[PDB]
Amino acid sequence: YTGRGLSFLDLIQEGNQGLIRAVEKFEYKRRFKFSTYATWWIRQAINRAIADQARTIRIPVHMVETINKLSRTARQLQQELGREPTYEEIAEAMGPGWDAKRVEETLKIAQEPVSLETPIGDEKDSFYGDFIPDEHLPSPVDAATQSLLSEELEKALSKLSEREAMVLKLRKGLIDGREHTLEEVGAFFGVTRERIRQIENKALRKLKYHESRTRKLRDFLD
Amino acid sequence: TSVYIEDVLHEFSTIPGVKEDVVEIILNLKELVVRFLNPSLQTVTLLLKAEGPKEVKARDFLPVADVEIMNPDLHIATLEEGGRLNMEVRVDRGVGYVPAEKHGI
Amino acid sequence: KEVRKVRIALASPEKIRSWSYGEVEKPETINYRTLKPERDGLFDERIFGPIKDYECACGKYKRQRFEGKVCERCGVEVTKSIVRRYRMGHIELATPAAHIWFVKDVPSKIG
Amino acid sequence: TSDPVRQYLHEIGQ
Amino acid sequence: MEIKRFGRIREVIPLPPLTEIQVESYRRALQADVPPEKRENVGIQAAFRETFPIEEEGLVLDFLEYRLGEPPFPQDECREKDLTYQAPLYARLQLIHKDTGLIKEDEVFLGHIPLMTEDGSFIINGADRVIVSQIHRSPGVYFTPDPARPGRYIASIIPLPKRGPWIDLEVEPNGVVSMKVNKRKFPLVLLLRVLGYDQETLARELGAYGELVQGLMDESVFAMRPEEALIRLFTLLRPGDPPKRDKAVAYVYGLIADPRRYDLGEAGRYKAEEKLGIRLSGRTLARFEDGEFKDEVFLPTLRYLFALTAGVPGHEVDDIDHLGNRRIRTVGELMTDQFRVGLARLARGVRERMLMGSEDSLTPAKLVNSRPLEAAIREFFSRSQLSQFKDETNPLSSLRHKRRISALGPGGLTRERAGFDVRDVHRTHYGRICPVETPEGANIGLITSLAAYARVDELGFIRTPYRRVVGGVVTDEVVYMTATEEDRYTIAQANTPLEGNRIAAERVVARRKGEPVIVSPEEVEFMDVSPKQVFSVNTNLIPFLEHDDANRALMGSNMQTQAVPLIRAQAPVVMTGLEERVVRDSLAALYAEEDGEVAKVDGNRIVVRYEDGRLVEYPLRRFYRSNQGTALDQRPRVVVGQRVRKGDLLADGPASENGFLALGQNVLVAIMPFDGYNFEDAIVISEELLKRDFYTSIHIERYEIEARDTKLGPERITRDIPHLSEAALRDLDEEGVVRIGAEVKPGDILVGRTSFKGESEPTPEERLLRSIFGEKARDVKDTSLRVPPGEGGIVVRTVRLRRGDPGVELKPGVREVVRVYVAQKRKLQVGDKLANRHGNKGVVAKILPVEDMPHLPDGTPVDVILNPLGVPSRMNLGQILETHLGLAGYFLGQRYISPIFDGAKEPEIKELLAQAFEVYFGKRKGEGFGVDKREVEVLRRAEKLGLVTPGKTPEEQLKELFLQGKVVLYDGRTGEPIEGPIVVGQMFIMKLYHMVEDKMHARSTGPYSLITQQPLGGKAQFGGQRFGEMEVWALEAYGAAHTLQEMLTLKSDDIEGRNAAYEAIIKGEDVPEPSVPESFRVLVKELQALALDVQTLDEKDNPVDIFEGLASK
DNA sequence: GCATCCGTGAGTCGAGGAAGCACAATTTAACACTTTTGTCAAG
DNA sequence: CTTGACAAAAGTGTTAAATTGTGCTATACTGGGAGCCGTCACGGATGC
Ligand SMILES: [Zn+2]
Repeated sequence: YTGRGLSFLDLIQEGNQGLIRAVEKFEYKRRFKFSTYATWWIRQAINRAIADQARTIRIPVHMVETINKLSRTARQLQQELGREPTYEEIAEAMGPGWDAKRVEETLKIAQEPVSLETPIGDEKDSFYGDFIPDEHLPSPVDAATQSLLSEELEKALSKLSEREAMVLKLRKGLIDGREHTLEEVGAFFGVTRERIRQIENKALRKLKYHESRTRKLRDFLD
Repeated sequence: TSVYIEDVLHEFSTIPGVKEDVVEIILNLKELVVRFLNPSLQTVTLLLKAEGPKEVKARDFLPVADVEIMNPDLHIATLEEGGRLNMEVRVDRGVGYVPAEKHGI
Repeated sequence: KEVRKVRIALASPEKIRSWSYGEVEKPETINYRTLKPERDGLFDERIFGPIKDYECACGKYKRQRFEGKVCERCGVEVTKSIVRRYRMGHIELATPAAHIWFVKDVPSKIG
Repeated sequence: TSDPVRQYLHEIGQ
Repeated sequence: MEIKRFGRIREVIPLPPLTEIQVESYRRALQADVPPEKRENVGIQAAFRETFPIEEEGLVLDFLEYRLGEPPFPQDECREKDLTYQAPLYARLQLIHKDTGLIKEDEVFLGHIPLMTEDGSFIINGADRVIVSQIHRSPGVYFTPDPARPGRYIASIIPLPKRGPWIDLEVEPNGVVSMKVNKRKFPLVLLLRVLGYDQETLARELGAYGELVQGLMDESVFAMRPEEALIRLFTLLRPGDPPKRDKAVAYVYGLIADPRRYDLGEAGRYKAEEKLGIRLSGRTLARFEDGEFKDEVFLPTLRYLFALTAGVPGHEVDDIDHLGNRRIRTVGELMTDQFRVGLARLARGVRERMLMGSEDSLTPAKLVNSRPLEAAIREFFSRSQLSQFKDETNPLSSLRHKRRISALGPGGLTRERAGFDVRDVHRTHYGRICPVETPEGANIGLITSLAAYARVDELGFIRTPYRRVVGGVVTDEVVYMTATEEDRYTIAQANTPLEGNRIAAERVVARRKGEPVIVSPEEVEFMDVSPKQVFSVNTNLIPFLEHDDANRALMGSNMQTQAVPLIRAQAPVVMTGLEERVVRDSLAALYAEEDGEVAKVDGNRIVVRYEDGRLVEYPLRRFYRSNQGTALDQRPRVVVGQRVRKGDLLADGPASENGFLALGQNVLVAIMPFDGYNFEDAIVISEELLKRDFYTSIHIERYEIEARDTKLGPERITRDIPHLSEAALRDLDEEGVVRIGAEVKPGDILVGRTSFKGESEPTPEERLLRSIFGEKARDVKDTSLRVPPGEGGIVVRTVRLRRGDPGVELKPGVREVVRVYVAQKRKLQVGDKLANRHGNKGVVAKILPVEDMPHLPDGTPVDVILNPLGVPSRMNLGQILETHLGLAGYFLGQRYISPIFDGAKEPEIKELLAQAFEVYFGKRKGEGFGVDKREVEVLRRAEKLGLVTPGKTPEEQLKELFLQGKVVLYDGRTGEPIEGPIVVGQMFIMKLYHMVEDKMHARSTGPYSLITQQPLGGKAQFGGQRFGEMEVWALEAYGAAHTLQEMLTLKSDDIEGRNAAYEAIIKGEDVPEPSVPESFRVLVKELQALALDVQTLDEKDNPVDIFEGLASK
């Protein structure tokens, strides 16, 4: 079983676990030798360990069996046709309930992750990680434009009244919290929901008027 | 200054029925000498319409008033049988050497 | 304050457990289909923090209002995602294992 | 000693 | 432009096919043309006959024959669809049940074997690739002197690489011979007893020597039975394993007697027979027959070692670096080795499969798993060091690349493990390996080029041709001989004068065992075919090679490869005669197969009517993008109705003029300093070159995008990109791709793609902005393809491949792929690198107008100005002679062919210059013009300098100056003459692939790395410049503490620091004080992961948290 | 004092990206129903 | 500033379908396979 994603000693130890299970379940009344019954459990344990531990991204045993069956069918069709089969033939040969899309998705799932330290070039001075940009942390441009947008919005809200600006900040999450509903803001200010909605709409209209007369905030919309 | 060949999009293409590609046609046109008989004229357009099999030269341009071709024997292209060459060449007047990337006419 | 000296010293098992935010009990890295990290795995959000800023795994807290809070449904602390670069784990070995740097580095310090 | 498989085989051969 | 040829050496044989090293070897390996019954046991057929039959031990899987089918797709289709040009390989196998006595035969499909194109290169995954031949130590028996102890020698038995362990035999101080295998040393007496040798036999054979034979006699081992001796040998080799006779004999047989595991090789066996004077039955150290071991090579090796130690006259040590002891593995041998590895893996899989599961009902198709073989083959053809990405900038580039020999690669030397011994030019490199041509730098001497006349033999030893000389007369008989055979004869030189066929010179310069000697014509045994056989293809293209220093001729030959094709490329004025041969053998041009008449001529195809009447249509490769980005196009050179003879030219290939290799332009070059613009190899060009489109090339760039399937939704390639104006989408058609022929600039969109945005709430400021503007956020975002900065051009091709297309095997999860080929016409500009065949290279530093360049008295301005100071230091005098000959040709209207080391000499160039001056000044006399006053002043200054004879008329002084190659050159600015005559001529200058347009790069902010958060590297990835250790040391030396701190923190990895600095700069403020870098945080975290407590302290030794409490529980 | 195994090091940029089968335990898409608003009329 | 009617947006509670994980195969099998190789110099222990 060597060369299937697990080292030799790992396979030996998993087979030892299977052997212990076989000893637990072995019955000598049937007059069969221990090797015959123990082989089943040893190979079962080895195969289960290969299915559960030979991939960096774990795949369930049923999906591993599906991938193995798909690979066997693809290999058989490839040797029969003398060429690489298309997804249609593989799906047809697999059986009912299989189409080209499902075969493509299964093949996509069966893609092992690629190492980040694989050298490229004659010299051992390059790696994959040197060509993969980091797209999680904001770029300096993104942080700068976010700060500019915050400053411009704060300056624009100064034109609004004291209550209207606070209502808009509460309703849009400018207080770092989740956008408070109309009833929450109304209870905070002791006002009914309809009046809160009306004052928010009036303040939004006033901000629209100011933006139309100034056009100092449109570029940040993108 | 400018050239437009019918059914040709860019200068990196080959015209069917023509031995020379568009690059070679442009190179041949760059050697064309045009004399304006009218000083006030600044830009002219010469129309060439030829059908193979022939050797289309600079003399095959349609005559234009107050315009003369000083080298009618200049070789422009070789049209194979079944090939056609319809083109318009815009010639302007200027000074110095103006690269095509600058004027972009 | 300003950093003036740097000290390096052996890390006791108690100190190592103090550093860790949780024991990594499974080798699973991520799910193959949902692409979310598996619980108690090498990439668990419950140990090393959320993938994105201010968002729990269960998707109940999604704002800075609950800053410094640990969700009861999922256990993922609601904080900046950058803590994922700074939060470590620990594996509790069944039996002790010697550090190779103190064994094969001649002269062997343990020896 | 250097090969773990060799040591394991020697152990199981006893 | 008539061609005048110089030289007196008459070559008896033409140049061999320059690509035969790659083509013939692969033809031998495949054997796809010879019928299966006539196939010999070489190549993959030998691999089949070696691994097969497979025995379970009563099931036998035997191999009968193999065949190769037609390739599924042509070369053009494979290139367009990014496929691999390969042919299906099927094997015919039979399954025999020994007990039952039944045979089951069927043809199994082993897979695909990549095919070689006619030019000698493969097409792997749609990319042209070349397999580089590997030079290594030939297998066999060598006897090297022990450096540690003088007077002693050690025998080395070397099998094929990865085909057995190297065996060492040494004479220990005690007198007992020691055999070393796999770093384990043991007494050779034991293994020699295993081979069934008695004391009497050794005493009678090796006893006629010193005390070595007496030391070889140990009664402890001799009294031991061969079986017990074998068990003891197995115990010594492998300790711990239980002593079992079957396992021990199996291990010994697999170590020194198994042909499947040990393979001395055909070359190894031949070398062993040649050296030890024995006849090996096979290619193994020992033969296992009749249940016993029989000696093959150990006894002769020991006898030779003992005789060498004693000092017999007939035995000598072996030179490890001798080129007769070093062999070449071509594409055929490497492919055969990899096929053998894959077939061994397949046989192992069959064996482990044929012993389990329905043994009675078995077929060869079920047992055979062809996946390991295909995996090994694709690994060899893709991820191997010797399988290099083809360099096809010009036909000469590919031609050299196919003829390269590399000492590196799998199983060979290494760049930093190689000493001076392998990098030096051995005496046997004469006529087999080019001495001058090699990549300078860390790979000097490790990569070389095969000589022009050299050819690799069947066994892999490079041979060179020599003319047989008998009785003092040189015959036309040519013998191709190797170095070891070459060392046994006195070989004359090709430049020896001949009175017809008889040698005229009484004293002949010859070579004896690689050393120069002076001999008589009677003692001459062989002669050189020609001076060209010593140098490779590139060096044979350098005129006046004898006047160039080797270090600079190396650079010239290397840079001849990097010359890009030009739309107005013209052949050099001074040639060597190999241009036509290079063009013909590079398969870049188009030639008529036989006599015929051209019926149709077109820019796309040529239709020819041959004599037999058949219509043959040759398509013309037009504006095809090469591997290096250059445009490879074929231009027809015939007309309709023109009759062509067999072998005549039909269409010029890339970088060719009428079948002659044209890598550059013949320009008027004046050798003089010019206002400091020539400083330090810089080159000054005239604007006249740009006016008439010289050094103007076409470069095609390929931009690839892929629309895939995503969990958020499938990416769609469409023209409707959100939040984009109509101006940006002007060039995009209805399908979202840029229209063919549209001009694109940096920042313009080539193909429009929209990707579904990740489900995530927006920031509160963005939500407030959207509410203010009343614009609902769309579900897709712009992820289209845009032209990177510094690129652009004219879009000439668009290729759209979709899933389900015939033969398009897209990667899983990818809906479609769009490739855009954009062609730009690059002209010469400041910063572009020019060079010449003599190694004089430099970047264009100034483009002067026509009226500023120095001009001849007849009004002809020079085109290029060169700094003379590059001549004396570099000692490349060949460029001066080429300049003189080019001046003569320019004023005579003719070209010259001067072969290297036998061609134009000084008197011939002087008489040509005399004729050129005669016509040049007779024209002026006929026009009615005398001698310029400025010319008179220059002549006076020259005669003050001793350049001309005083007292002569101005015409005679001008003629003398012209004979010296110098002319009176005026200044284009002042109008006054240059105070001294200036060497003005016509020189062939190439435009190299290194251009400032592709090398200029700049970056303010861009992508950052994953772990360290530092900026990426490379122009393609838009990365920053590496500020390594040495720059930091320079900054420390200057004491620029703040600049260094900024470059370490603010500009590199201080995330908060860099964000704040950018925000401050865009706000007009000063950048803030930097903070701790992220790299130090990564350092601390990794050290903690190594169970080391790294703590940062303050003045009072209190811990300081650099993580701002984010890592504190 | 000396032969010998082991470990570490050997320039800088750039341009190179091989079982299935049954069965039980866990998750979740699909609905059905209250709950909670967001907004609209009425001044 | 309020007081009622509507119309979705989100959450709660089943429902089985899909997915996932563990148990089981009873002639007899009883110690591995790949290496394998062209470098020199300098600590520095490891013994004789
Ligand atoms: Zn949560």
